[PDB]
Amino acid sequence: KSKSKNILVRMVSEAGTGFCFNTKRNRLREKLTLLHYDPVVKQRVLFVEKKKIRSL
Amino acid sequence: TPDEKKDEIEKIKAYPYMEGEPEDDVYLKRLYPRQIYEVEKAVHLLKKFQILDFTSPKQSVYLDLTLDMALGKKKNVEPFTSVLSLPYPFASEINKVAVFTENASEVKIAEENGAAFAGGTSLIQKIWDDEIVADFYVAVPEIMPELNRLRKKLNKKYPKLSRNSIGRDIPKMLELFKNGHEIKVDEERENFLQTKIATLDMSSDQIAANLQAVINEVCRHRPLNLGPFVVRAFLRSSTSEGLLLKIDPLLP
Amino acid sequence: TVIVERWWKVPLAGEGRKPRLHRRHRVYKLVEDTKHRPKENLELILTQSVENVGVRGDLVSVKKSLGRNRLLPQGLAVYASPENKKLFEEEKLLRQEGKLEKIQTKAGEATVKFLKSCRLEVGMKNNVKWELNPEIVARHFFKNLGVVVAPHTLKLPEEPITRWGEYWCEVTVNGLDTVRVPMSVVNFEKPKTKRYKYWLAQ
Amino acid sequence: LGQIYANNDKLSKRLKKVWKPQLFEREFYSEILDKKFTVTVTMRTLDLIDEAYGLDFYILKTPKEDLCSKFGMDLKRGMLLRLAR
RNA sequence: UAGGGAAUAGUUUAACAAAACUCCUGACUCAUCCUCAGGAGAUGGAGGUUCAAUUCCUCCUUCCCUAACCA
RNA sequence: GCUACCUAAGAACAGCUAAAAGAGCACACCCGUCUAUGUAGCAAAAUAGUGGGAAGAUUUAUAGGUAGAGGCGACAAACCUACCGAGCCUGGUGAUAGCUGGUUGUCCAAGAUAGAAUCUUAGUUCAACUUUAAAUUUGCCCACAGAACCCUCUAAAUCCCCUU
RNA sequence: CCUGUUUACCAAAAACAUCACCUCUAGCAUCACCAGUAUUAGAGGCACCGCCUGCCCAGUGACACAUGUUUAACGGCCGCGGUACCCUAACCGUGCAAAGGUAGCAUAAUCACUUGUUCCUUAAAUAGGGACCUGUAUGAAUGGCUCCACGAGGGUUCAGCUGU
RNA sequence: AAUUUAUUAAUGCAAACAGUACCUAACAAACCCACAGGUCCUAAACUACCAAACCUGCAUUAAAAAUUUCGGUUGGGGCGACCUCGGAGCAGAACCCAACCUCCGAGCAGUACAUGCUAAGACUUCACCAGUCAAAGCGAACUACUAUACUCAAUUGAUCCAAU
Ligand SMILES: [K+]
Ligand SMILES: [K+]
Ligand SMILES: [K+]
Ligand SMILES: [K+]
Ligand SMILES: [K+]
Ligand SMILES: [K+]
Ligand SMILES: [K+]
Ligand SMILES: [K+]
Ligand SMILES: [K+]
Ligand SMILES: [Mg+2]
Ligand SMILES: [Mg+2]
Ligand SMILES: [Mg+2]
Ligand SMILES: [Mg+2]
Ligand SMILES: [Mg+2]
Ligand SMILES: [Mg+2]
Ligand SMILES: [Mg+2]
Ligand SMILES: [Mg+2]
Ligand SMILES: [Mg+2]
Ligand SMILES: [Mg+2]
Ligand SMILES: [Mg+2]
Ligand SMILES: [Mg+2]
Ligand SMILES: [Mg+2]
Ligand SMILES: [Mg+2]
Ligand SMILES: [Mg+2]
Ligand SMILES: [Mg+2]
Ligand SMILES: [Mg+2]
Ligand SMILES: [Mg+2]
Ligand SMILES: [Mg+2]
Ligand SMILES: [Mg+2]
Ligand SMILES: [Mg+2]
Ligand SMILES: [Mg+2]
Ligand SMILES: [Mg+2]
Ligand SMILES: [Mg+2]
Ligand SMILES: [Mg+2]
Ligand SMILES: [Mg+2]
Ligand SMILES: [Mg+2]
Ligand SMILES: [Mg+2]
Ligand SMILES: [Mg+2]
Ligand SMILES: [Mg+2]
Ligand SMILES: [Mg+2]
Ligand SMILES: [Mg+2]
Ligand SMILES: [Mg+2]
Ligand SMILES: [Mg+2]
Ligand SMILES: [Mg+2]
Ligand SMILES: [Mg+2]
Ligand SMILES: [Mg+2]
Repeated sequence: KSKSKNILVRMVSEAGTGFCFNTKRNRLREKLTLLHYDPVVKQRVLFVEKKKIRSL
Repeated sequence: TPDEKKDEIEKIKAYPYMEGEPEDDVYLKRLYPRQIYEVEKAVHLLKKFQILDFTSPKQSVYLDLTLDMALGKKKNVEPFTSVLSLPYPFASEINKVAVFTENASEVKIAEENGAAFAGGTSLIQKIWDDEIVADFYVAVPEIMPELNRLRKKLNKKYPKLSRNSIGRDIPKMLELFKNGHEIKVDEERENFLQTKIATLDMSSDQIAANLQAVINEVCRHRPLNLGPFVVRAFLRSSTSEGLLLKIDPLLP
Repeated sequence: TVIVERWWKVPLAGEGRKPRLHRRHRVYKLVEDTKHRPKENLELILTQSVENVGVRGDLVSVKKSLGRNRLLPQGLAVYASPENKKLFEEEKLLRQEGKLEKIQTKAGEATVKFLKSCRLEVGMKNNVKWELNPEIVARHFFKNLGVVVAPHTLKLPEEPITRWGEYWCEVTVNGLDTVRVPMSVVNFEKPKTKRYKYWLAQ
Repeated sequence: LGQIYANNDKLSKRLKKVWKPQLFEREFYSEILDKKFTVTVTMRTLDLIDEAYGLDFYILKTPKEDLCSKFGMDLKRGMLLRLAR
């Protein structure tokens, strides 16, 4: 269709719970570190990007 | 990975080798695999050969190494000359080296540190217009533009940042390099490197230390644990056949 | 042998009944062709002496081609059956009934055979005074004849050699078989020099 | 005599395929019959003869359904008749 | 959908002293033509890095070449 | 046993010109150019006249060979037993057909149709309508009140809705 | 070219074959080729003879392999700007390409324009013959152009003949 | 055109089968040695050659083939155009409404990182599928943020299957 501007990445919890969520980021920006609610520990935790799922 | 080069690497691994004398008192060399290993025994035996085959008590021990200097990827690594003195440097003295420095205080530091040939434009022009031979060259960054004239003449032997031979601090190689010994490379690039290690009278421990230093020196080109860098090693004296040392313990 | 298996499951027929085969059960995939398998050796008991192994009653593992196409047809070997193993085992007791047979390894016999048909060229330097002694002689065996000789099992023509001439060095392989080799002592010429002088030119 | 799927993929064409054994002409000696026979054999037959420790044992031990040869069954009758008589 | 490679004078290319070339002057000719010169002529873009980047990295554009690529 | 081509061993070819002939004229013989007749005919390709060839790559009797995913072919997609874009017979076979045609006694009753999807618009499946049976409760007709600004037709009307 | 051959049953012809010419493949025997052996055999194109068959191997194919070779293999064989006033450039400049359609012939059995123009033929000619031709879609062995003889081929015509 | 190489041929590997087996490039510059040659300034490691065909198995490239298909809408078919989604007119006021009717757009982007969990009652593109809105509650945020299902019109794709 058109040149992909953003990409889909898997954000994995740093608490070791294994909970992951997918977010959209710009291809040309740095790897994301986000504070996101982790249901396993039931409180907001830091999440770090691990892998790119696909190009959006 | 050309078939010949890769297949030889497979073949050299295939060659059988064994530890210790076979049970037989008298046995044909053909009947059993390659043997003689321990660096201690090797030195002791090489001295035995010196007496049996009358020859100089002090001889150049020309270590040949089957160093897997290739097969990092399917693209092969290349040969460089990471020069380092052995723990007890052998008696070879080669002291023809040149420092390029013009209209700079480095000219003093160059000679103060034992430069054989120090000069600027006049030295550069001498290299281009007339033949001159040095073992290794160094240049400050300011002189690299002028030195570029000798790039073609030296056929890539001219100073390069890759070899740490371009820098305001000349003593990187200048100070140390005189005593240090060059680890040259094969023309056929079959991984065998004809590099003297020690004089024959040198004590086995010193020759053993001299051996290990080169092992790390040669792995410097590709010192990764990802790909094994060495297969075999033959320690030959000047007047003797090569012996297959057990280098596997000494590799890391 | 080609080994195949069916793509499609065959329904169970039950006890005492034949499977119901549809035409889809004729579709096969090649599991393995056993000709490409690594070859195994054939274990035979030798009857007559052969160059590879020359002891009657020796259990030898040979290539199936060699045993099938040479030894077994010509009577040189027999199958290592339980019965044949017993027959030859009884013989080896009778062989050793008087005393236990001394061990002489097959390798040692081969070195003896090689030593029977070889002559040692002991090139010696003109400049230096030399006397050829057991330790020196063992080294020459390694370089020229290729034999790794124990120094102690060494003999010589009475007095050890000291000048160029013709002599004999008698090596005992494993202490039992003594072979005396013709000894030709010449002026020392490095292998490099001789190959340039004669092998290259001649 | 069977069928195969091209590229071992069921969704591809189904093709006819015949697998034939590799045949070798070899000479064998029968102790009971004291005669040499030139017989076409497979490598499997040679292995089976080796495991039986000879042709005579192979012929006598092997049942009819495994020999799968009229010639083999005739050799068995010949050998058995000499042993019986 | 991927990969790789390429962007040096207006034209391209040397990765090499750098040029040719078009245009534009001149000189040489008794004059004209040929000719011989000079003159300006570039390191895709952008960003960073380094004292200094065609020469270390990165994304984008254009183009070329190759190929997988399941529902 | 037709026909295409081939094999074996046979037969026929007057007269004239030229005398050399895949030469000319012209019978037998082979072929079938043009016209008419005929068109359930004498004939599922004929008759009458007129024509091409007629010692040659000719015509022709006999026996044999090549068989359908094929043969044979001086290629006309020729010919291979009256119908060959690929024979005929039997069998699979009651092939399949969203396509056309057909569908057998008497009498009564209810009964005409918004749309969606689909290699789908010559068809189907779901809605809608329609039919039978069953359950229990509202259905239709409708009074006020109520349902938009932006914008040129300030439309006929509708929706909602007790009462009846 | 000629004799010949073809759609038995609507096409006998300009279609096919053919002498000639040319390309390709093969160094060999006991069933075809052949009881043969490169002056041979087989696979093809074109079509006697006469005068000729021009340029191109980039692409496809075939062959050969270090580049490469091969068109009587499949096929192809340009445009612009200016220069003697217009009708045109021998000539130069210029982009592009493997090469840029050479000889011959030409309103043709040759897209249309088209019943082209002119001469001959008729009282009158969209017919016929000879020329002119840029055919912008002619053209040289998928052959070009002449020329004997031949044709139940297609077209035109003198004279005669006749109920056309 | 998609699918395929069973078939035929060539090639390689394996399978099968015999054995015999080239270790080649000094040079003294100095010194030694009666010679012949040696000491110093490398005298290494390598290690190969290796059974022709037929037959069988597995691959690769060709040859010659086989199987099956060649969408729809359409003022007949073809050609052209079109095929899903949203806004406006036609369709003036609840909903709905067609033409190869008239117009304009979409195949994203941006900000969040509680775009967390859970659950009454409803809407629904005329079926289904899909799609839409939401109180309360849990957990958060919070006592400045038109804060609670983000702005935005469409900004999109079922099942099987694949990857994990
Ligand atoms: K008739
Ligand atoms: K009808
Ligand atoms: K239909
Ligand atoms: K006919
Ligand atoms: K005719
Ligand atoms: K070509
Ligand atoms: K005319
Ligand atoms: K005719
Ligand atoms: K109409
Ligand atoms: Mg005949
Ligand atoms: Mg006649
Ligand atoms: Mg005639
Ligand atoms: Mg005639
Ligand atoms: Mg006619
Ligand atoms: Mg007749
Ligand atoms: Mg014919
Ligand atoms: Mg035709
Ligand atoms: Mg036709
Ligand atoms: Mg018929
Ligand atoms: Mg039938
Ligand atoms: Mg039916
Ligand atoms: Mg009624
Ligand atoms: Mg569909
Ligand atoms: Mg319909
Ligand atoms: Mg109502
Ligand atoms: Mg009401
Ligand atoms: Mg003629
Ligand atoms: Mg006809
Ligand atoms: Mg006719
Ligand atoms: Mg013709
Ligand atoms: Mg001709
Ligand atoms: Mg030509
Ligand atoms: Mg003019
Ligand atoms: Mg012309
Ligand atoms: Mg025309
Ligand atoms: Mg007329
Ligand atoms: Mg043309
Ligand atoms: Mg033409
Ligand atoms: Mg041609
Ligand atoms: Mg005529
Ligand atoms: Mg004729
Ligand atoms: Mg249609
Ligand atoms: Mg229409
Ligand atoms: Mg169309
Ligand atoms: Mg609904
Ligand atoms: Mg709430």
